[PDB]
Amino acid sequence: SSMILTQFGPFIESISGITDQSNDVFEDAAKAFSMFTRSDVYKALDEIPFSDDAMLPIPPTIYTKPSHDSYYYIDALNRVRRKTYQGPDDVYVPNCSIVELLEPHETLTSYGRLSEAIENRAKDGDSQARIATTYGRIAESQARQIKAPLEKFVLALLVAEAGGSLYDPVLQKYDEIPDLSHNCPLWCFREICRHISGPLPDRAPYLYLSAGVFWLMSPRMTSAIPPLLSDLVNLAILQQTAGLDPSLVKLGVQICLHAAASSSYSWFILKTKSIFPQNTLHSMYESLEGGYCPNLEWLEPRSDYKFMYMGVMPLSAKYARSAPSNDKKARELGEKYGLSSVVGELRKRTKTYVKHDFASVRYIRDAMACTSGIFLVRTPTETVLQEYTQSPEIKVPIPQKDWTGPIGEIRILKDTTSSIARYLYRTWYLAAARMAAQPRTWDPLFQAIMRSQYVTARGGSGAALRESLYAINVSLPDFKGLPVKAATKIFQAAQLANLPFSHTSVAILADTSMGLRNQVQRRPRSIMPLNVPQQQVSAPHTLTADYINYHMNLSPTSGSAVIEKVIPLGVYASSPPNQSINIDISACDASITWDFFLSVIMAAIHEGVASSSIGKPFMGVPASIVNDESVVGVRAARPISGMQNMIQHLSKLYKRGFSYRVNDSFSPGNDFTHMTTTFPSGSTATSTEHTANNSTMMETFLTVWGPEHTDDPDVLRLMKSLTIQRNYVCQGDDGLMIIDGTTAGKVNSETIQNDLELISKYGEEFGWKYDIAYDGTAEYLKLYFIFGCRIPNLSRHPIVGKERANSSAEEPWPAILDQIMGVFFNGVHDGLQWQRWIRYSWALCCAFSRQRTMIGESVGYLQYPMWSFVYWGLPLVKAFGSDPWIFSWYMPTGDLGMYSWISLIRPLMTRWMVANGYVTDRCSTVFGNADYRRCFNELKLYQGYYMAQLPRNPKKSGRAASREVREQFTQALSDYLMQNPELKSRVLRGRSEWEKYGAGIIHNPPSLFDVPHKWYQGAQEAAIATREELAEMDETLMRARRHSYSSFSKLLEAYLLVKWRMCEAREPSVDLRLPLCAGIDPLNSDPFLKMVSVGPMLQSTRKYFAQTLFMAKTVSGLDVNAIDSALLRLRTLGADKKALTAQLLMVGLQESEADALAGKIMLQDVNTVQLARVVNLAVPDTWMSLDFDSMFKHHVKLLPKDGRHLNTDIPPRMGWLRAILRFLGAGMVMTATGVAVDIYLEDIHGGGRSLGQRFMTWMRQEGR
RNA sequence: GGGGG
RNA sequence: UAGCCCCC
Ligand SMILES: Nc1ccn([C@@H]2O[C@H](COP(=O)(O)OP(=O)(O)OP(=O)(O)O)C[C@H]2O)c(=O)n1
Ligand SMILES: Nc1ccn([C@@H]2O[C@H](COP(=O)(O)OP(=O)(O)OP(=O)(O)O)C[C@H]2O)c(=O)n1
Ligand SMILES: Nc1ccn([C@@H]2O[C@H](COP(=O)(O)OP(=O)(O)OP(=O)(O)O)C[C@H]2O)c(=O)n1
Ligand SMILES: [Mn+2]
Ligand SMILES: [Mn+2]
Repeated sequence: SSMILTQFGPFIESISGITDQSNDVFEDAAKAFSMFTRSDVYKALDEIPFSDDAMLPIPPTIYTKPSHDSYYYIDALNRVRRKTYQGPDDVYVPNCSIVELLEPHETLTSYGRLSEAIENRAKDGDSQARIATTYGRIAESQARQIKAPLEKFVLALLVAEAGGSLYDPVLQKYDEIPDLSHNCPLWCFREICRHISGPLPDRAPYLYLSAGVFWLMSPRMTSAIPPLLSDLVNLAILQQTAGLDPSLVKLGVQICLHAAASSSYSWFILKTKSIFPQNTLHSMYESLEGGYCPNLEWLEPRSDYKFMYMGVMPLSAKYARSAPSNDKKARELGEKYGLSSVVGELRKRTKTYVKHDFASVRYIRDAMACTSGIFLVRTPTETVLQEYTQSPEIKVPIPQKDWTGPIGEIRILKDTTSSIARYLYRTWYLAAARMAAQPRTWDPLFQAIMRSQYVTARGGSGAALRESLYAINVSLPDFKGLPVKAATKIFQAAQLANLPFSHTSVAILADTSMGLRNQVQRRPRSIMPLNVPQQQVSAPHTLTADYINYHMNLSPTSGSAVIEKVIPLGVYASSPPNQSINIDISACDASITWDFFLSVIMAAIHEGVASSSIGKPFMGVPASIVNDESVVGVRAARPISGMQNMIQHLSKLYKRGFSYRVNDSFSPGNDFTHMTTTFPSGSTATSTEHTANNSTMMETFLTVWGPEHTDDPDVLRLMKSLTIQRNYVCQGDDGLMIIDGTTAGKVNSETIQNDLELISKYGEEFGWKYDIAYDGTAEYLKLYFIFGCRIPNLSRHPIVGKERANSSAEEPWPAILDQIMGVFFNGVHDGLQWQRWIRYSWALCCAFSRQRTMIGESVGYLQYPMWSFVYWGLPLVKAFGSDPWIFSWYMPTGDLGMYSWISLIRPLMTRWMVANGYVTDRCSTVFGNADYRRCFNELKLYQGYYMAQLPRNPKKSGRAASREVREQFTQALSDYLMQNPELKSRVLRGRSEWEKYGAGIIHNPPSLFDVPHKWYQGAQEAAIATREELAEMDETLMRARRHSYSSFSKLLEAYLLVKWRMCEAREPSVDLRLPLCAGIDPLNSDPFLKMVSVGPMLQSTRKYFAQTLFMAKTVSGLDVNAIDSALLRLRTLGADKKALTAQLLMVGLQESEADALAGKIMLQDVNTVQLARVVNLAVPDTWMSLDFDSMFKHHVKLLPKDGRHLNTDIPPRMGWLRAILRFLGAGMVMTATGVAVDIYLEDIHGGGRSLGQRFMTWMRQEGR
């Protein structure tokens, strides 16, 4: 460690709280990181005096592996395939030798790539050559699922840990996290690699590059080493930063060693991934003596997902695990995969926890951080053949006799059907009618928003559409000469803009291109990039599904994103007396087929939508005639609406199936079109659709089936007390059945077990295999809960991991920084040990802050000052002679955050600056007599500040665009959007109205007329950048670094005029013995103190924020937050109502709605959060898990502590100031380490009035 | 672009 | 060729 100490000495102390941070030391540390050679990191690793406890037997078979050749074969269709041995799952990358297939690299003679000879033979068509190429390309792919070379993360860890234990400012003692000599993962990493390199001078087992992966030419290297090493590094970092129990961590290493010792690392990982969760989380408290859990009340209406904390629920034996024991299956699993030693140890330790508390949840969390974090990989061919093959077993089909004769592509489900489909059909029919009945549905704007949803910069099987169209002699415009990417639905929209639906209808049946996605702890999933006409025609399906979800059930719309996964719901559901069943449906997409679901859904919508859609087109789709054969004998023609025409065309596609075009670039010669009946993922209907069926069937079970299939009084009573509107929350195929508890305790476990078994049997009737789980735990949207405590899963957030489905190279340097910041933010949300995490993050950041640049032998270097990271959100450890660790990771981002940390030490800074020569006679309002301008330019604080705000990726705008084709394109886009003259007429009105009442007040008027331009830009910025555009990006960053400044942004200079007084610590908002988030306990002072004093966010963040906008949606391309900001700004700038009415007309509203919302906005008392947007202030993401609403309202006093001040008084017409002022106070409170404190407005330099004018100038100048 | 179903 | 839905 002397190697590390010498090279990063001063920097190490700067990030350990011992010495101040300085850009000079930081940049040198950066240069040192870049000058360190890979092999040096290993040499550094050798310098570590590892303890015996950090060692464990390493399997010799991890090095000696068979040839890959017996693991593959050519199938009947000539595709290269993986040959199974351990089951139908054994389709991943096998653990084999690989050096025999490599050619030494010219220069790195010890490293090699796949023999060019072998690929050439493979390309010629040689079976053996193809097999070898496939293996080589997929093994390479497996090794690319990381963000950057492992050595960088390791070096970072060495540098960070060289600082020793950290002194907690709050607890006033050093932490007791074992040093690296006790880190088993690192030891293994060094040994495994050393053993591989053997006598070779090169210590790296492989090199992650841009030109591709290269393997160390050693007979001991295996295709399984990259994944193994990647798991070890994560575990190594986590043991030091999450303060994980070392003994547990070793268990995680053993599993990984076993995975590398097996015949397939990924496969083995997939089969054993439940070990830690099953033997801890799902086995906790078989016995229970005490502890406390939350006591929440679910407010009304439950749909708001709003809860209120009511105290603590004392625990006792009464609440011990009552759910069935998983011991047997868990042990069988361990025995089957050679891990019974691990399962047994976990089972034993889990039993020792008889109290539910911080210690016990941290144990679970720790255990669950040890699961491999690799993104499983297998060839595309394998994913497609495993996911689009299995078909649902409909044990009780809809009788053929129950369908009427056809009505085009659909058949009505006779109302005399005794089938359970009866209910599924009624729900979709009902919702279809109500949806189509809504007036908004027939508003040109609404239909523009819908037509604009799928017009995006992402793909849409562009090539297949062009050819399915060529098949009927219809050639689309090619716009020869435009600098935009052609494979975008945006390009598609422009091509189709001026063609009648009848000419593009065939495209609805065009093939579907391949799209893949790798996941952690899961298998790769195939994706279907539907084309514009396919997405268009899917509208009715999507809208009806949305209507069901918004009006008929209890569901959360989104994908996930911590807190957006409604944390509050899990706390409630998992807290005794309450209990929850974690319902999930396997093979969801493959279970939604025409045989039972789609034929019914298509029918119900087609019919229920009839009367209100009659005699009318929809979203560009015309009405038409179709053959009618409903009645027997009677055969006529039937007029249907455009909406019906859509269902008509969509039904034709759902019936036939999807032609998936598979071009497997990892498997030479594996080109085939696979037909499948599995439901599309890339469809706008997918998510909402599955959510709707989920609740609909659960409703039917609880209302009909269940009751009719049992006479058991308790079960009948239990089911009767459950409602899909009050007790069942779902999204897609995930479900959470919440059984509220009584004073008599919780509902009988045996009665619950009966209900579940019936649900299970119930789904077999229509092809659904319910994955039900009753284990005393709550699991929803990959969020884990036990006894009201959230258990972060560190396993799913691989520090070094990064999904990479395609072969394309990683984005140019700059890009990596956003990823590193994301790694930091995940740690904040996962609750790692704040100091250890912050210090490590500074090391990591520093190690990626420098890049070598080229301009033609013009070898320079791009360096980001430490200050850029602060701007991005990374808190300072110690600066300007301040105490160490005074800054919390809840410090805001950007200007708000800069304001916060600077205000907390304004005086320290001023004093430091003067005592170091930065003095002047001019007395600064913020920094007194400190020559701040000279200081900030020299320290690179201004530089870093501005560099952080520059594009971290090449720009394509400015590419020579031949004006004529450029106008044709944007015209096509315009016609697509402005199809309906009514809409256009609306915007033109807003326009001339704007010139009279709004023009001049603000300069950011959002307008539908901009969309075509924003769409063009999007298609542009989607294309591959050139090396020139790259240089241009660097030059920009480098010019900002050279330039010298005299101030911060106009908004930051304005906030700095405001001063506060931090006062009394707040009282606890929740009980301090209450486990809310594992890892967030008295051992993690700042996070814990913030959680306790500020309080947890007990409402859904989606619901909360939906109340901070006047309009929820708008045409894709415009920014809802932008529209909201313009309206409020106009109001704040004294604009007349007619001006807001004009703004609203320009974004598509009818004059009546426009005038109404405008008049409504004028007289409204706007909330803190919504109002703060007038100046671009947003609630920080890191704050989302806390009760920031309460902080703004009751703990940021705008009235000075000692009464009113002339400067602090808020002018009559400037009440909007209070919202901005609330954010600034909150900033300082949240940025200060420790307990949330009450803060009092102390001063505003030039007074409130002048502050307001200052903000009003910023407002009216945006976009000039 | 980032983090997540 | 590389989809859809969400927090900044
Ligand atoms: N990028 C993504 C990720 C997920 N999904 C959707 O999420 C839904 C279900 O999620 P999973 O549980 O992850 O998919 P399953 O096929 O059901 O996996 P298996 O039963 O193992 O869980 C269906 C799928 O289309 C999606 O459209 N796009
Ligand atoms: N002032 C410097 C010089 C080099 N590098 C880093 O070095 C790496 C590759 O170049 P080297 O071959 O390692 O640089 P050398 O200067 O030739 O090595 P040193 O003096 O020991 O010889 C990439 C580049 O960013 C750097 O960050 N800053
Ligand atoms: N913004 C960037 C990114 C990369 N390059 C050029 O790309 C070439 C090699 O790519 P890298 O592998 O990304 O650069 P290295 O210095 O070899 O190391 P890495 O980015 O970790 O620093 C050399 C470098 O000048 C550049 O000029 N400007
Ligand atoms: Mn599922
Ligand atoms: Mn699921």
